[PDB]
Amino acid sequence: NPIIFIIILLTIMLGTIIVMISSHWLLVWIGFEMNMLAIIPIMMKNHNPRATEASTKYFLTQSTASMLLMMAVIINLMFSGQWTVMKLFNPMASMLMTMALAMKLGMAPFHFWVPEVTQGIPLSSGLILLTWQKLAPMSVLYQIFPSINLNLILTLSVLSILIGGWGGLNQTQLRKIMAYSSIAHMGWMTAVLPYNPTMTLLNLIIYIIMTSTMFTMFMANSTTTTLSLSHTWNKTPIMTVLILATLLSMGGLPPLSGFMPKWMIIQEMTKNNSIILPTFMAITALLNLYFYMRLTYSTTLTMFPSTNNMKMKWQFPLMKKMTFLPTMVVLSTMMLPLTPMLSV
Amino acid sequence: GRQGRATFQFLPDEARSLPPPKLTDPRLAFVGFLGYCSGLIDNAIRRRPVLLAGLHRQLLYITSFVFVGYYLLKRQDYMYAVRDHDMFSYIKSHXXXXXXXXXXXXXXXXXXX
Amino acid sequence: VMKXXXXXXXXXXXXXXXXXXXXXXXXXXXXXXXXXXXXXXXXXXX
Amino acid sequence: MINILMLIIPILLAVAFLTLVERKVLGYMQLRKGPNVVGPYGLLQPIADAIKLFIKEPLRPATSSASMFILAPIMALGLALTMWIPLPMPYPLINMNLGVLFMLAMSSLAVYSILWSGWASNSKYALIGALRAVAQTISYEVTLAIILLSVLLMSGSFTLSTLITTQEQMWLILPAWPLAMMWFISTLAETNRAPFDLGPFALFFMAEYANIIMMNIFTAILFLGTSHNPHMPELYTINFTIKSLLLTMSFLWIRASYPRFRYDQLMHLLWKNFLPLTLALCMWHVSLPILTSGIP
Amino acid sequence: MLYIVFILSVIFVMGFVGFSSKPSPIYGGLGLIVSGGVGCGIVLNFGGSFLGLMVFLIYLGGMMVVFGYTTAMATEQYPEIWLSNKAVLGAFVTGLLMEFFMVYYVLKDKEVEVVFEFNGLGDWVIYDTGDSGFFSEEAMGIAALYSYGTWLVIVTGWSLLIGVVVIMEIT
Amino acid sequence: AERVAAFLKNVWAKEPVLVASFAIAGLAVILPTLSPYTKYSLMINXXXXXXXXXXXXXXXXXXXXXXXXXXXXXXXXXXX
Amino acid sequence: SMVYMNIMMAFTVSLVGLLMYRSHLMSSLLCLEGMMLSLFVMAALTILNSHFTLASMMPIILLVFAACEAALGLSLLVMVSNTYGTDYVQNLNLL
Amino acid sequence: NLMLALLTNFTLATLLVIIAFWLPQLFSMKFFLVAITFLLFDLEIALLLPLPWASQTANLNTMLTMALFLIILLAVSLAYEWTQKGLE
Amino acid sequence: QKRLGVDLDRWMTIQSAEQPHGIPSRCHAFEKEWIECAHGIGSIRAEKECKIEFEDFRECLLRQKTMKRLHAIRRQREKLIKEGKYTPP
Amino acid sequence: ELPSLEDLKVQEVKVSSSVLKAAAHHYGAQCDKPNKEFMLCRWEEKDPRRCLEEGKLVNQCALEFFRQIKRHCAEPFTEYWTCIDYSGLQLFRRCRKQQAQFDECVLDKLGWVRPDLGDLSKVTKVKTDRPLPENPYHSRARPEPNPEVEGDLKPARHGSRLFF
Repeated sequence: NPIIFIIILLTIMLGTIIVMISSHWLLVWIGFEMNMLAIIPIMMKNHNPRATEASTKYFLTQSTASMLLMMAVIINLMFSGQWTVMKLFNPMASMLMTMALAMKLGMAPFHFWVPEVTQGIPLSSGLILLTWQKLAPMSVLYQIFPSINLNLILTLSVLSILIGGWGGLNQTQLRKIMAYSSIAHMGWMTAVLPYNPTMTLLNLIIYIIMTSTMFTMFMANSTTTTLSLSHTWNKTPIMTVLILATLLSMGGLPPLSGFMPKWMIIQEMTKNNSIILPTFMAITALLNLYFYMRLTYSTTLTMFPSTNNMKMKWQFPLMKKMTFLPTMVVLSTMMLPLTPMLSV
Repeated sequence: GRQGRATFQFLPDEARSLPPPKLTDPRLAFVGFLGYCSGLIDNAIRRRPVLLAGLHRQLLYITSFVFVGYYLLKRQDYMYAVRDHDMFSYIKSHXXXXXXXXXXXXXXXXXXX
Repeated sequence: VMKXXXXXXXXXXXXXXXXXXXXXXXXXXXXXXXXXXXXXXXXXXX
Repeated sequence: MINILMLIIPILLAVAFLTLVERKVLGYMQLRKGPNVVGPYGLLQPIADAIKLFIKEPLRPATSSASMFILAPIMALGLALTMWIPLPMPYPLINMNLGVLFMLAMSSLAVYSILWSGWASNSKYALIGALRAVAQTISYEVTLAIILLSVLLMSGSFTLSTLITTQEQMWLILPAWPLAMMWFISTLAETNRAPFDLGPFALFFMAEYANIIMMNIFTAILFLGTSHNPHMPELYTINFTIKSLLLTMSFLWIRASYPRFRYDQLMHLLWKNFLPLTLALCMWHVSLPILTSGIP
Repeated sequence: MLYIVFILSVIFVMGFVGFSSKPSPIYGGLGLIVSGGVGCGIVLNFGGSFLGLMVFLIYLGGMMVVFGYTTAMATEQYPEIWLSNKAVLGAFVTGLLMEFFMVYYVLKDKEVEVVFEFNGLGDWVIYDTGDSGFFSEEAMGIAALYSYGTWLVIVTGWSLLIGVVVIMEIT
Repeated sequence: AERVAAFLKNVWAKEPVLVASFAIAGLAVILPTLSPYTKYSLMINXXXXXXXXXXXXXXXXXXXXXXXXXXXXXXXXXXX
Repeated sequence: SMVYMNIMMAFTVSLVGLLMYRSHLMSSLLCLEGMMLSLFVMAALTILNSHFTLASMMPIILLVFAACEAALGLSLLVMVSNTYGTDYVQNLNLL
Repeated sequence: NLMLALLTNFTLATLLVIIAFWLPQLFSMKFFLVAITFLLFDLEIALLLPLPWASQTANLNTMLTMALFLIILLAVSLAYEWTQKGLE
Repeated sequence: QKRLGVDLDRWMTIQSAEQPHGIPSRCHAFEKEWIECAHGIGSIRAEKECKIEFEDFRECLLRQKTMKRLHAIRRQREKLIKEGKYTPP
Repeated sequence: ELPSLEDLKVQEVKVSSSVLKAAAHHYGAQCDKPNKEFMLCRWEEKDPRRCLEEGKLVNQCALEFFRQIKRHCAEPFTEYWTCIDYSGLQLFRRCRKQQAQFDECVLDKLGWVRPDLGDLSKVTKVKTDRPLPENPYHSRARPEPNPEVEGDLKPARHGSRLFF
């Protein structure tokens, strides 16, 4: 595909800009549906039966998500009648606002599409456009941080790490593990929103970079654990060392800068007399680490995936941000712990 | 905490450019090491001989992390000062909220063993 | 209203200074034929 | 309210007497003669066709799918007669807030009449043949919307009564000179047989012939009018009947003279030939009331 | 007789009863003709003739017409009768009993609901407006404008450029 | 000419309706900026009062008088 | 108050109608049209009663984006009928 | 009344159906692209609807730049359609 | 807003703003109180200082307080059936 | 709420037909001051409860204008009025010939005055009645906002985080 693929990709970039730079309620409504028209062609790409099934499952869940969001916009005319994105002014519209944004994100009750959508994506270039897409509903949630009830956000954040922590244990597909770490990390996202809206934006920065480092290192084609197994000996051994720095960082480990969200999310919550919730956060986070525990053994060990066919010609992929971003993803906890102020 | 009398467009405020910037700081050097580290593993993923002795596009990798890191630290020096300034001004204006207690030699229980 | 509790004073609004259209929604409850003819600018249109 | 009944029964007579004029004008265009054995000059045949087709002629059901086949004539005959309501014949029957919006909508809702009849038959060859005929009706309504929006942009609002006032001394044929040619072709959309051709058979084309008169009168207001004269409504109506029927003969002219376009090439007439021309005129008609002052 | 909007609103929900029920896409397609056409009348009664006729031009003059094509492309020929279908009639009978049973409580004006809002009279306060304006008024006399909302014109144009390009790449 | 004379007469021979699609739409953009006649249309458009007029309480003010015919205010008299 | 007790009820009925299935995938997209139709009426009544004048353009824009989804999602439905025989919810491959 | 005008047309139309029935005693995916183009053009026409309706009061220098812009992208969409459209 | 719109205007969002020609809002006078009350951050986080001006503004759009009042009159009018009832018009 | 009394509305009103008033726009030129006084009252004070005595002067002056037409040139005025009702909704077209018969009769009197431009916002300097600032709707002044911190910020603690 020539220029038209870049134009479609630029309209997702432009689509989230309408969401970011906004004041009107129908303006963000357009911004969400600008993405809906633009992700689907990249979802298809290679003319697959899996791609047709994934896109239809992606659309029918996210089209209903937007129409539930528009109901919250119309109730904002029923009561008050002000079309400025600041507060919902309703105990009813706030319910239909948070649950609609939960549909677009990987939050607890509306998570079922996430693993099956990720499987149907043809290439690693399309796999980024779900992790980057989650910036759009998060940007609205930052704007309407008050007037939203704790009983139907924090319950959806706690359950998502529970179902995320058990949702990747019986899975071997590399796309499916990344799809359930998405559900796992979204619980750490929305838990901060009541206890200071700050650090939610920084949690995005850590997550989006760390997820993009994975798929750019998955440019050497691998879909399963057994296909990423034949990489230690048949392919380059230095590549297994750099993926190890990204696998272990996604779980809660302090020498790596993937502990930098788990630094402040617990810290800000403990300030507001809540200890029983951050305990439940950190223990369930070990189940998220446990996926990468068995996935590190694919790279650290021999595991016998030799294969008679040996590659002599050197691999030439895109690798656009595959060098600059993992250096920041591995070490930033010693570099910038004062970056909380710089981001938000 | 949150933003009050501050607006977007151009990251530093320029109106509050009074505090001195970071000059040859140890924080700048560590990001400079990361800029060098990004110029080491690029020859590891894309197969190039010797991470230390290879192609000299590493000068771009050092400068970029220093350049972005300098303005990032300038944002850090600004925002920490404003957060402190609004904290000090809140105590000076209200006074009744922050209470002072001085001079006490109160009795406390002594533990055995 | 003679035996109830309503005084029929001060109006519904607590502001009691602005005073809007008021009898736009009211316009007398008695005689429905006059009320139907009054709110028929779009309907029939004669 | 007797006026509605005075716009159904004499209107259905105009549809009935159309079959004679379609046979007589096309007849004289083909050197043959019209009906003569039936009456004095064949004038007793439209009632003779009504007794033949309705009373004794039965219907052998192909499948009869419960709700449909009986629902499709309601969408055909009903929607064709509702189009007569907002027409600015001196003083119209309950004048609409916006005239042409009701005109364009009920014509675009008339697409269902050929759609539900496609569902009425169980055979696949009927519905594929039906959708091909829907494809012609669906496409030319884009041009029907564009040409209307460029004619009104010159003068008047959506009200049909204001379209008479603009043609006080000058017709809208001359300022909209390429659009006058364009609108005449785009009116051949509702299975007019001149560009391309696909309950009982009788009442189904009674709605289709009614739409031909409907477009003939719609051309006679948007492009013709001459004057209004509020003092005498008679002088307008006599003059209108001549203007409308002269355009009615022209629809019997294109059908007589010209063969079928080939369905594909009829779809190549739109998008490739018509739509680049109409949009360039639509661009041109935006600038005209701004270039020279004239925004009523 | 006295009510104008409230009688049409019942027929509006009655169309949606055929959407909660699944009486095959052909009979469900007839719902958008019934509820859509009546849906115009609900808009038209409060004013704004332009906005009421938008459903006639787009939903009834495009949307369901294109939806008429896809019913012929997939799941075509014959629609199965809803009387013979199991649970489809069960969803239909439970759907109407959520509305028709409620109307009996709306009688004598005020009614109890799941929400805090009550029914009321809906005859004198049905219009909710006095005289307001005069010439080119009624809120939708000058409804849509390219002026002031210049930004909204561009973004609508962007999405309609996307639509033509994207569907071509899908098929 | 390399394409001015070459790629114009070919367009007349091969699909001349495409000439009309660029020329008439082209004149629709260029001519509104060039013509010194667009200024008159803006004057009457602002002059036409759809809403009711409002009276201002004057305390030492110029270019304002009574409702009767007097040399005051705007009141456009462009070509009668 | 009076009218809003029906058009909100019609929205909740269509909300059930989307998520309930009898194997037909065409009926779900048909209900998505109804969902936007119910959102159209609910927005129209709020803007027309409280004379906004400026907000009247907003449901017209909403009508455009109603048809944006209810065509591009409808085009994907055709692609299911290209790969498979007839469109069914039961006919799936993803795990 | 508008309802009095509508119902009288529909009741007499159904009455003719009663006469019509009671009185006698004895595949191809290419055509889908047409419907796609139609629906997408309708909304651009719907946005271009208020042209002889909003130009009466609003500023002309602001409108003309935006009014032509909608028709431009309506032709730019057709410019993408020209490069491999179809045999139909 | 996550990112502010500086040196550019694209708002026109709030009620009782710049009119299309001169057409007023149905609740124009009530927001002239509401916007003037809550222009500062004092009653934005607490929302207690402008509670008096919000209740009357909520009354403008819904008209629920008048709806309960007019129902009470209509019920008592129905109570006068076969009693001391009088109709002036 | 406290509305006006039962005997507050002025007697002798709406005697003229809807189009009979629309036939003569000379009412805009002669008897214009009392109309402008009521107009200025309404924009200053939005309530009809206060500006009703000014409206009594409007209804009184309106009858004074129409009685002059009742006394003199009744024949060409009624002929123009029968012409204005005979037409549909044009209201000015197809009646210009009988508009020539009008004004010509009125030219003998001082009543004839026709503007060929319009009103274009006329100012009333003679108006006093009541002062404009008197709080039209406002009851509370609204509590004072958060005090703006004046002075440049200085680094004192240098990061209040766990380290440095």
